[PDB]
Amino acid sequence: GRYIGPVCRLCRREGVKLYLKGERCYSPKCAMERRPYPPGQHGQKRARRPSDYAVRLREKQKLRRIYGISERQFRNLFEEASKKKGVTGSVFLGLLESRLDNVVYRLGFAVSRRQARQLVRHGHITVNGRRVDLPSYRVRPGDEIAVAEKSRNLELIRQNLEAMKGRKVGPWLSLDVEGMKGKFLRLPDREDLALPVNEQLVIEFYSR
Amino acid sequence: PKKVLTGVVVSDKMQKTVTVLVERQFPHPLYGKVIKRSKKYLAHDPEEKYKLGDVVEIIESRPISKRKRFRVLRLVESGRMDLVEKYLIRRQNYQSLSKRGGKA
Amino acid sequence: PTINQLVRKGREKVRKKSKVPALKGAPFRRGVCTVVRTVTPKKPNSALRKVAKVRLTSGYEVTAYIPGEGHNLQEHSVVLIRGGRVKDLPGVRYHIVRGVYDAAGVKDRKKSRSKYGTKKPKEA
Amino acid sequence: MLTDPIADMLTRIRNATRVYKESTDVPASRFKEEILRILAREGFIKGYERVDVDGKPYLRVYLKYGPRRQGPDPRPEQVIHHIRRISKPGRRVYVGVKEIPRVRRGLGIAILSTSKGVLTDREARKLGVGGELICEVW
Amino acid sequence: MVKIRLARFGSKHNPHYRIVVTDARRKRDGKYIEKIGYYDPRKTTPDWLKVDVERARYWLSVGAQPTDTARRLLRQAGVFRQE
RNA sequence: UGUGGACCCGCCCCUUGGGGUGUGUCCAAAGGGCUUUGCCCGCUUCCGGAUGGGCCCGCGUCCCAUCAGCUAGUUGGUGGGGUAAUGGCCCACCAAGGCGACGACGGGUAGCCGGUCUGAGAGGAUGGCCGGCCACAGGGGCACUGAGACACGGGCCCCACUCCUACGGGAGGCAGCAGUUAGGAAUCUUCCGCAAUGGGCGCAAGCCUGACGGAGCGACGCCGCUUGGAGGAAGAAGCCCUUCGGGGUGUAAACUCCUGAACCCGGGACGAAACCCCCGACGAGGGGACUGACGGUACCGGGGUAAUAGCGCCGGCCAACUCCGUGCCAGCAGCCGCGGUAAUACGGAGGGCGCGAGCGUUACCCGGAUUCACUGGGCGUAAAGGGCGUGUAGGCGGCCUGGGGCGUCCCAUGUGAAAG
Ligand SMILES: [Mg+2]
Ligand SMILES: [Mg+2]
Ligand SMILES: [Mg+2]
Ligand SMILES: [Mg+2]
Ligand SMILES: [Mg+2]
Ligand SMILES: [Mg+2]
Ligand SMILES: [Mg+2]
Ligand SMILES: [Mg+2]
Ligand SMILES: [Mg+2]
Ligand SMILES: [Mg+2]
Ligand SMILES: [Mg+2]
Ligand SMILES: [Mg+2]
Ligand SMILES: [Mg+2]
Ligand SMILES: [Mg+2]
Ligand SMILES: [Mg+2]
Ligand SMILES: [Mg+2]
Ligand SMILES: [Mg+2]
Ligand SMILES: [Mg+2]
Ligand SMILES: [Mg+2]
Ligand SMILES: [Mg+2]
Ligand SMILES: [Mg+2]
Ligand SMILES: [Mg+2]
Ligand SMILES: [Mg+2]
Ligand SMILES: [Mg+2]
Ligand SMILES: [Mg+2]
Ligand SMILES: [Mg+2]
Ligand SMILES: [Mg+2]
Ligand SMILES: [Mg+2]
Ligand SMILES: [Mg+2]
Ligand SMILES: [Mg+2]
Ligand SMILES: [Mg+2]
Ligand SMILES: [Mg+2]
Ligand SMILES: [Mg+2]
Ligand SMILES: [Mg+2]
Ligand SMILES: [Mg+2]
Ligand SMILES: [Mg+2]
Ligand SMILES: [Mg+2]
Ligand SMILES: [Mg+2]
Ligand SMILES: [Mg+2]
Ligand SMILES: [Mg+2]
Ligand SMILES: [Mg+2]
Ligand SMILES: [Mg+2]
Ligand SMILES: [Mg+2]
Ligand SMILES: [Mg+2]
Ligand SMILES: [Mg+2]
Ligand SMILES: [Zn+2]
Repeated sequence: GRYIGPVCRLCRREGVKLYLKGERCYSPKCAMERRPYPPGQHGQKRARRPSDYAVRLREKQKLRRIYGISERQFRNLFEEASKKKGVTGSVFLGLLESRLDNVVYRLGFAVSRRQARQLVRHGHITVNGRRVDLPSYRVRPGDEIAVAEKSRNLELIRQNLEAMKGRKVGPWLSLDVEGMKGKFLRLPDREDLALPVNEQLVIEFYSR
Repeated sequence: PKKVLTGVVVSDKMQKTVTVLVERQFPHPLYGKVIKRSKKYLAHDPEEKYKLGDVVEIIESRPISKRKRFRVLRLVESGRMDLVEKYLIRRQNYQSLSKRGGKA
Repeated sequence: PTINQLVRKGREKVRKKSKVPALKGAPFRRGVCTVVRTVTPKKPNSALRKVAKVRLTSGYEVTAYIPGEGHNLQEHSVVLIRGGRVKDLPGVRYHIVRGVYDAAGVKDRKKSRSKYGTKKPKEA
Repeated sequence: MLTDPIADMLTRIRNATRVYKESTDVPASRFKEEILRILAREGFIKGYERVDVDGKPYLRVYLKYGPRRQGPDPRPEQVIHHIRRISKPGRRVYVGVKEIPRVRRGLGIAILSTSKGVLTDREARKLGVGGELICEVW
Repeated sequence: MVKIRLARFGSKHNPHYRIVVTDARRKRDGKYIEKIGYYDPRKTTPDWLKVDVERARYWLSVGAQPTDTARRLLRQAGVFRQE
């Protein structure tokens, strides 16, 4: 996807499991289980009081690495949510969470966002039954995100919606496991998102 | 509308023309306090009717010369050389401010 | 001061003095070395600092500093300068850009290469 | 000769309260009077009165403070914590009805003279007038 | 004279004209006297021509000359329909 | 010929030279084409409109007072000249005026604006794309033609420069599109097309259009996009630490499977329907024909390859520490400061942090800076009270009543183009 590179070293640096790869991050094999310290030479040395500044940085990265967005892409989203009418912390999440790449992830078409970013740039995904090959396309509510008629059975998407039989999908999305349809019902509310991140801190960082 | 200003004749020294002094209060842009400020208009008096110290309304009008683009409309208040003397001392002081000084 | 005072005089806007008369405003200016010298630093620092009296296209004879491990400048080297105090050498206010014109990129550098202007070393 | 008599009164008051007097005389004028009327309505002063200190007319203003407090320094809380002249001579300050101050989010007044009389910030807002912002009190 | 004509207002490969009344001597995209309609020749949205036949007719009544397409567009939004 | 219009005088209303009116005088015209008595295109005069302009005025518009006095067409008057029209615009005669500390005069700098950047705001900075106005066309003057010019690709003259020259005499003017050269840190193709939009002439057919629509070049900017995705060890090798037990790079790699930028193949646009022609009347309305530079591009479909990663930073401010090397040297450095033999500050390495087709540097503007303070500062000792008075202008001004309504406040209304 974007970023590109060792990912679990990030899981490790933020000290929280971030689940940047679907399967395996549920196995006893994500490094955070039985290797949960920061990466590199000084991983296991004790820490120092991270500055006020330091805290806000990581808290941002934690969010921003969770979605695999860049930062000029991320900053723009936050800047817009800032100007936007309403509470800027929660709204920001809603904008992040409205990205097609992540909506595809949420509907369990892909096992993770990195993989979901592929499924999109490769046009396996329809929005309102018309191919959208843009991972950062904004899904408004009402829109219907499907798997593309002539994609509808690769070894990957078959096996991937196979697991989606009997799993629950977020309150703000309805999914159809059969026709591989799925809907964006409402901009997710802050509470809906169980994000391992204090989005407030993030706002402090950008107002330095 | 042709602008009408009201002021005080401080000159008879020309033929068919009087000099009117027109003040204007207004609050200052930055600092807010209300400042005076005033400008002399050469006004057209064809009858040599108005005299030194008359208070006159003046009216925007078609050019009569360089400098002259106002004609004297009505008489407002008759004689009062207080405003004139005021204006007269103002100009007299200029005698002092230069390179020299003494008894003006 | 009184409001009336601020009415009579006013406040007085300030004025910026350029820490670098590289004229034209310009971000860089070309010149020719007329002296490659060495200078003793100050206050609590001793060493031998590389410097070059440079005659600028801006009609200015200014002394510019020569960053890097070592240089190759001679008393007729055409050189491009760029502004920057050398804290120690007082009266040295611009740097020579390294890797432009006669001055050559610092050899065998691996770290901060864009400053010092030395190409990415090859590998296969 | 007092240069600004509205301010001398706003002050006389401020000085009195700060040492917890009972009351205080300010020389009389309809305008000063017109103001104190408001201070009373909004409860910053118990009242005013037209006493007469030796031949010439004053306004006895009676002050109102808090209750006694516990701790080192019992001195009660002022009811008039703050009272300042906004428009002064040689810098007059007029506001239109659109830009009348919201004083302390309204836990305090601003007193302005208008062509409809001496009114508070909320009084002029209803009546729909601006005027000459005289002082804030809060 | 004074013209009814099109002024260019879209972007590269994305043209939208404004049907405007202007002295014929302005640059085509310069200060005009009055806009009286618009025109998307690509028919990208269902509303791709709009006029206001009253002003359209007003101007005509004082001999603004339409161009060979302004007249064309005008016609189509029934400016000249007299029945 | 006089519909009418101009002018002198008189009367009427109006009120500056507006509108009527009566004598007197004065002023018109152009022809062409036809599917030829009947229309099409022109012409003349007058009134009205639309658009576009001239001129005049109130207010606003940077720095220097180490520029304090300035002016003789100067300031006004009468008469004339001139103009489309006011006017010392110009001229003759007369009067002695006009401007200045509210900054005249001079000097410096500068196209102005809508806007742009910044700022919580008030402010500060700017006027680059785009749009409006202005001014200019090698430098300086000048008029002619005309509805309009004192005229970029019109004329005249003087000047400087280049080129032709038979020695007398001529020819030029890219601040139009490209392009060359010079200067500079630095700034593009001597491209395609009139298909669209717009302009000039033409009854039209059409012609002209370096306006314009496009393409080209440059990471210069913004946005979008890729360099893969899922699995994958108690965890290769190399490189680096180490208390010699180990720890790190690291699920990273390999490898398994999956998708399929690039690339190939086929379909292939939108922008264009008017002018024209036919029916109807040359009108309304209906019918038909022509036309695409961009471009076989965009978009669609079939096929299909695991496929570029840099750059800066890691003493504090400030996110990120370890070894070696060097020895007040070599060097770093935005400010504080590092280096004098155990350097997390220099150089390399491993590792880490931050951004990522970019990352840094330099330059400049606003910010933080309430650090010119209106909002929003100070002056006993930090910088700052004049050596003291007298007093000019100016600023400020006790209590009561009444008039006006200049400031101030309120309502309605016009204006505040587009773009932003
Ligand atoms: Mg360095
Ligand atoms: Mg007649
Ligand atoms: Mg008359
Ligand atoms: Mg008449
Ligand atoms: Mg007659
Ligand atoms: Mg005749
Ligand atoms: Mg004929
Ligand atoms: Mg007109
Ligand atoms: Mg004379
Ligand atoms: Mg005359
Ligand atoms: Mg004199
Ligand atoms: Mg200039
Ligand atoms: Mg500020
Ligand atoms: Mg411009
Ligand atoms: Mg030239
Ligand atoms: Mg030319
Ligand atoms: Mg030529
Ligand atoms: Mg050069
Ligand atoms: Mg054309
Ligand atoms: Mg055309
Ligand atoms: Mg992988
Ligand atoms: Mg395959
Ligand atoms: Mg496929
Ligand atoms: Mg044609
Ligand atoms: Mg017919
Ligand atoms: Mg038709
Ligand atoms: Mg690979
Ligand atoms: Mg740190
Ligand atoms: Mg050495
Ligand atoms: Mg700097
Ligand atoms: Mg060492
Ligand atoms: Mg040591
Ligand atoms: Mg180090
Ligand atoms: Mg450092
Ligand atoms: Mg400031
Ligand atoms: Mg201070
Ligand atoms: Mg002192
Ligand atoms: Mg003293
Ligand atoms: Mg002293
Ligand atoms: Mg006095
Ligand atoms: Mg008073
Ligand atoms: Mg007074
Ligand atoms: Mg009264
Ligand atoms: Mg009033
Ligand atoms: Mg606008
Ligand atoms: Zn993980």
